[PDB]
Amino acid sequence: YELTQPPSVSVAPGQTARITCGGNNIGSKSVHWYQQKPGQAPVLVVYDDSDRPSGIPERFSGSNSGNTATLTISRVEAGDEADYYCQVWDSRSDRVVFGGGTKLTA
Amino acid sequence: ITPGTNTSNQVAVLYQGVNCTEVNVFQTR
Amino acid sequence: VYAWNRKRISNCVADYSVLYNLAPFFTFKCYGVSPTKLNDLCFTNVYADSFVIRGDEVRQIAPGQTGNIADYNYKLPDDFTGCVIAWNSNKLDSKVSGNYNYLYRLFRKSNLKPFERDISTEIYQAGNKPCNGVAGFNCYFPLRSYSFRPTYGVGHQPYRVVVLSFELLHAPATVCGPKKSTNLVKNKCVNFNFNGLKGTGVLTESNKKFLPFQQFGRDIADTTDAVRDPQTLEILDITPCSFGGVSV
Amino acid sequence: LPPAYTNSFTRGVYYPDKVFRSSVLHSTQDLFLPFFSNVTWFHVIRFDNPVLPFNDGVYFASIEKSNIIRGWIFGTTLDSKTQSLLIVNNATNVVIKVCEFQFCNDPFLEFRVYSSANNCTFEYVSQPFLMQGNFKNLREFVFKNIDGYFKIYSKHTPIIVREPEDLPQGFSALEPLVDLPIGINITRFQTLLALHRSAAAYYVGYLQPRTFLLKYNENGTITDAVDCALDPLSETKCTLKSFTVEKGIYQTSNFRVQPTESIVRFPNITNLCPFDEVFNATRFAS
Amino acid sequence: EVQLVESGGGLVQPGRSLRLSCAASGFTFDDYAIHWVRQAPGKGLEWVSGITWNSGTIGYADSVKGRFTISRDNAKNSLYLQMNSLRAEDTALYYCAKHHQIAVAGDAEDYYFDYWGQGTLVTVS
Ligand SMILES: *[C@@H]1O[C@H](CO)[C@@H](O)[C@H](O)[C@H]1NC(C)=O
Ligand SMILES: *[C@@H]1O[C@H](CO)[C@@H](O)[C@H](O)[C@H]1NC(C)=O
Ligand SMILES: *[C@@H]1O[C@H](CO)[C@@H](O)[C@H](O)[C@H]1NC(C)=O
Repeated sequence: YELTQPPSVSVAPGQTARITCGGNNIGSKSVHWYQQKPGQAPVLVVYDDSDRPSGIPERFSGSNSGNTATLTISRVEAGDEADYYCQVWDSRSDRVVFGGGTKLTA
Repeated sequence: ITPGTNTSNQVAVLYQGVNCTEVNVFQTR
Repeated sequence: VYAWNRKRISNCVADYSVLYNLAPFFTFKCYGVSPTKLNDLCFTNVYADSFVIRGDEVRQIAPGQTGNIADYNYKLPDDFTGCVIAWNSNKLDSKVSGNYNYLYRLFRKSNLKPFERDISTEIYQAGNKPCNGVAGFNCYFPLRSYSFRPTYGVGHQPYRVVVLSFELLHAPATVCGPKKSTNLVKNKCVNFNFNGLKGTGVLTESNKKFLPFQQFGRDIADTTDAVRDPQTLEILDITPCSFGGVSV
Repeated sequence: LPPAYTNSFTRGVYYPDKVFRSSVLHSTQDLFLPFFSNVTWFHVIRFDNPVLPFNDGVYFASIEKSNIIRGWIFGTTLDSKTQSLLIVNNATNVVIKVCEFQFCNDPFLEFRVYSSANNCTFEYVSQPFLMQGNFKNLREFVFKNIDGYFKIYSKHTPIIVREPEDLPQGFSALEPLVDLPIGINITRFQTLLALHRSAAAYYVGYLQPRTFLLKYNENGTITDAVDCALDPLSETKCTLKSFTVEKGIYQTSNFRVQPTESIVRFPNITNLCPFDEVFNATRFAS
Repeated sequence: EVQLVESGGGLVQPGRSLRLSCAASGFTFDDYAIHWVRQAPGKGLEWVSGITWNSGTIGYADSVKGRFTISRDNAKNSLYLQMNSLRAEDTALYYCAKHHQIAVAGDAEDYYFDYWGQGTLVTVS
């Protein structure tokens, strides 16, 4: 598979951003998300667009509509500037296809 | 030797074949 | 086949009846035991070893039978007590996504020890040569694998094979027999086997108050005359059959 | 800490077997607690956690209002050499495991007790726990080391009087609760005090091979018992299957003065037998 | 809680072999999947391989087949990875990630990472 991600998305810390990951026929398979800070270790955020891990606030959310998985972050601050990655399974190839993450800068 | 568990719990121990030296003390036949 | 998992089972109620519910064309050859008398002996720990051996090499998987796959991947001495199942699954295993998903080793410098795994990272050595961790002459990776394409015959399909080892050591009453039920009958002198007690008597279901833990109901004559119903909690009263003495 | 000792007048009478008896007088031969025996009085105030040896059984107890007394640890090495049988327990949860550890140096409690992991051979983590003005909660705990079972008979009772800490005078049986069939050579014993600094007093007895006379009730419970190795009246009430002996002289036993040494007198010849000549012979015979 | 200690890594010549190890500590090494996924410096991540709760290979990428070999050890509770024929495009931070779900028998093939580690700088030049 091959996921297409925006190279860089900048937004002022007053509204929400738009981090989208889309493919060819990704409409039912699960979509997960991860957030890696520069220098530190990655962490899990809202995955499957229907649940969040323990510790992640309500600010993070996910929504899949046809062929686009959007990761909506609420009230973006200076401490949320990190690299967001989106992961899909793609059981047709038995692999884990990643993609070029977006460097969200407030 | 026991008067019974209806009057008291005091009991006397009677040894057989001892001269009170191989075990109020009393030596009988 | 060389990197096999070893699952350790604990106290439970194992029912050896679902083993023959999968897809057809599966073997059930046992060694020292039998499927009809499987739920008769008591075992402490059962270990399952899964491996992807296939082809005309399942017949030589037996104590005292050397072949080309059971010579440096899995060795079993002359004490194996279990049944081997080799059902075939050619629907979710053989795929065109990857041909090197499964591995396969080759001959080694010495024979492997039975019931021991051979996780190794070094490269094979011809005996006298500088390997230097490169892929050259007489120094090659002994992990020669094979492809998996859904076009070969029956003798090349992936066979999911797993063996079961039955041990017997100093252990308490572990898994022995799945269960049993016979739909007891009350108020009739018949044989009963209520929780081990193999006696003969009549059930009358006396109204005596057993404690939450008390099972048996013996009396001042050292004779079991009351038992607790295993399935549906109820206090019975096993009274002996009718007997007496005749006079002419 | 100079640990004192209190009395154990009539305590530690558990159910030996699992049989409903009604108005009977049975005489079982098991490992019970002797009547009127010495039981250690380890006090936790400022706190104690010894390495008391689990010989063949202990009678654990606790007299307090809180629940700071929860957890036990068993084993012989306790340094990840041999297996273990910890009885870690808390509110509506039981963390009984078999895995071996090294804890840190000493248990205290959060899983701050042990900082290691190994292969655990049991999954008896089952939820059901084993746990007013001055209604203090006394919780007895009998631990044994039978061939294949741990025999963890225990119970709970309320006490009323706020007298100085001491075992009450009243008969109480111990119904079985958990019987995990794990077999491990256990020699040491340790109680797991809940630290929670943000006190109590656990008693630790020892069982001995004795012989008791358990009286069962019409309901099927042990209302009272009398030992057979405490006083001559007890042996008299044991030889005659009754709890009220009559007036008269009764034969109970026979004194037999036991030894006090083992003398071995063998000859004082010291040489080597010519077994090499016969067994390791060069030429045999016909 | 979870302590995935990663060992193995250094300066090696192109074409040699090495063995990386990932040891777990804190949870039970019988019901969780663990994967190796590299991460190039400032050029995203790249999944290498992974193993489920039992001894099972899930697959590889389109450029690492036949060269890498992943294995699991439930007796020592460690995931090992042997590399062969290293080239110039294999310089990345190999991370050892865990799995969140318990991987029940009857489900769908969907594995995702839950815990991350530190990684080992395995440079090849
Ligand atoms: C006990 O010893 C005394 C010693 O003076 C002796 O006179 C007496 O006869 C002895 N009685 C018995 C029962 O042997
Ligand atoms: C066994 O199953 C029956 C039917 O569901 C039920 O009535 C009974 O209470 C069960 N007993 C046990 C041992 O749980
Ligand atoms: C035994 O239980 C019965 C029924 O509850 C009760 O009537 C009787 O008094 C009890 N006997 C005791 C507590 O000794």
